[PDB]
Amino acid sequence: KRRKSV
Amino acid sequence: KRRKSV
Amino acid sequence: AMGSMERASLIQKAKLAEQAERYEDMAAFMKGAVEKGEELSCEERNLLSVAYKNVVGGQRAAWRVLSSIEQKSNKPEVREYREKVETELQGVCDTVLGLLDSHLIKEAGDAESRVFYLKMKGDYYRYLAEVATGDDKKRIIDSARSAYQEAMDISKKEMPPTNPIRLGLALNFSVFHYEIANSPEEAISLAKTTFDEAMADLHTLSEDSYKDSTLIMQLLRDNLTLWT
Amino acid sequence: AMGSMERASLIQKAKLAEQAERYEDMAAFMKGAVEKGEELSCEERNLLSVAYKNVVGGQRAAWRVLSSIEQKSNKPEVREYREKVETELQGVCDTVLGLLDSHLIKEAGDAESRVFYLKMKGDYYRYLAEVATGDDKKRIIDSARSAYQEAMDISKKEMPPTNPIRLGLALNFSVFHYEIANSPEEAISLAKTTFDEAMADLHTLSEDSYKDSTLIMQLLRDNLTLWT
Ligand SMILES: COC[C@H]1CC[C@@H]2/C1=C\[C@@]1(C)CCC(C(C)C)=C1[C@@H](O[C@H]1O[C@H](CO)[C@@H](O)[C@H](O)[C@H]1O)[C@H](O)[C@@H]2C
Ligand SMILES: COC[C@H]1CC[C@@H]2/C1=C\[C@@]1(C)CCC(C(C)C)=C1[C@@H](O[C@H]1O[C@H](CO)[C@@H](O)[C@H](O)[C@H]1O)[C@H](O)[C@@H]2C
Ligand SMILES: [Mg+2]
Ligand SMILES: [Mg+2]
Ligand SMILES: [Mg+2]
Ligand SMILES: [Mg+2]
Repeated sequence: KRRKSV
Repeated sequence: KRRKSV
Repeated sequence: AMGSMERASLIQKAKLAEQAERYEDMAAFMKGAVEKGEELSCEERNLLSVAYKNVVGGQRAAWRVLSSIEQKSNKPEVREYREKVETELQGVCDTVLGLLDSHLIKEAGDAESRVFYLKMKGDYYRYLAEVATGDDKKRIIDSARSAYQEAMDISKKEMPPTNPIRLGLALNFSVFHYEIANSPEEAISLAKTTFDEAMADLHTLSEDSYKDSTLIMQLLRDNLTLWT
Repeated sequence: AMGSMERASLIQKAKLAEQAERYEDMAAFMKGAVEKGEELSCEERNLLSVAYKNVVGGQRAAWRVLSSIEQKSNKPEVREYREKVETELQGVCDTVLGLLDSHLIKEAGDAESRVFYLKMKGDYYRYLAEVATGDDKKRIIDSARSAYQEAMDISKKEMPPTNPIRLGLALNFSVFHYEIANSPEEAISLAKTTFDEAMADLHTLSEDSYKDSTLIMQLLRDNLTLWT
């Protein structure tokens, strides 16, 4: 998937 | 649901 | 502000904006293509209609959320903000209606182009009618009815009952009857008759055409299920 | 153009725009609230950050689609349109960075406000670095690093290891290491250490606080799984 950021 | 339009 | 770009570049940029889900850009590229003054092809009319349907679809969804919040509220902020969104949606419908009347419809001689544009004219007055309260709610409603009626008269004369534009036209005109004109019986009869006349014509279709007709037939069926 | 509206009305309109998923409006309402010159509360900083994160999130998603199309292409249209979207994303990051530097950061004396704004400063330079190719790609990268580093130094001194802003900061700084600075080992070590130090502090939390810390802990875990 796409890596997470917040 | 919501009625359909197109 | 698209007057200096080539027509073909505007169309290609509209396709790029669609892939990128940038629908306001897509609509502005298509407005600029229409303003080049040449008639649109089938594929280009589809692009124009998808761009504005998505833009106004977002404004209408937001207007319903704010209208709903506002109803519960009966300070000035929700009413003022619903008004701002309402003005912006009105300006989009006016822009589309101006394109159709200057001069897409006047130049549209084939059934598939003329019915397509007349359906859009009916749709964009219908969006105006969704928000209208004034001295002119009734005239806006009747402008929608008259555009859809002219489109229906042409489609029944010139297009097969399975033609996707004829099907979509009837689907939306039936929604107009149901929730704008408060004529649920007419909405139901139109959607049933359309569905039934298309079923009896499916046999004439290739596998490709059969798939695009049956898709909008299913939305006719969805509304009949919801309404009956 | 929000100078004539009351600060409280702008905030209330930002909340309405959020419910309506009108994030450009939400960001413009929040810009106007910041420009009133008063410090933001916790809830107002959250609104500001959600509005711009959503706006730039849309521009970055579109820029990636166009960049990808363009790469495959190696006429001028995709490059020109990717450039247009790129300029617009750059102007949004410049707007956010200008708000932070005039004068959110200078006035932010509490750890939770100062670290929050420094994280945003690191994020918006990181978005600029995602698209940068010039003489100043390196200075943009180092501006992101320096903002995130200052935020990390304050958070480790002033906030518990489970604090959601400290957690989110580390999550993004680790993404910066991995895909902007080409330091995957540093990205992994930062995400592992952050995760582990937060696990050991969960016991101190109420059920409410435990739920907000564990949510961002899971994104730390997601990236560690993806990268190892
Ligand atoms: C003015 O009212 C235009 C609508 C009347 C019915 C319907 C209308 C609009 C759109 C363009 C959007 C939804 C669909 C399909 C998916 C239902 C179509 C189109 O569909 C055409 O175009 C879209 C390309 O975007 C494709 O997904 C289809 O494969 C293609 O056949 C279909 O042939 C007719 C033109
Ligand atoms: C500058 O970097 C701001 C981010 C650093 C971590 C994270 C950041 C941003 C946001 C506002 C958006 C996503 C979340 C949660 C859902 C992860 C939050 C926030 O979450 C707060 O706000 C949102 C209200 O919108 C709620 O859903 C949560 O219930 C609330 O605790 C959380 O406390 C911290 C402030
Ligand atoms: Mg030319
Ligand atoms: Mg003609
Ligand atoms: Mg005041
Ligand atoms: Mg202060």
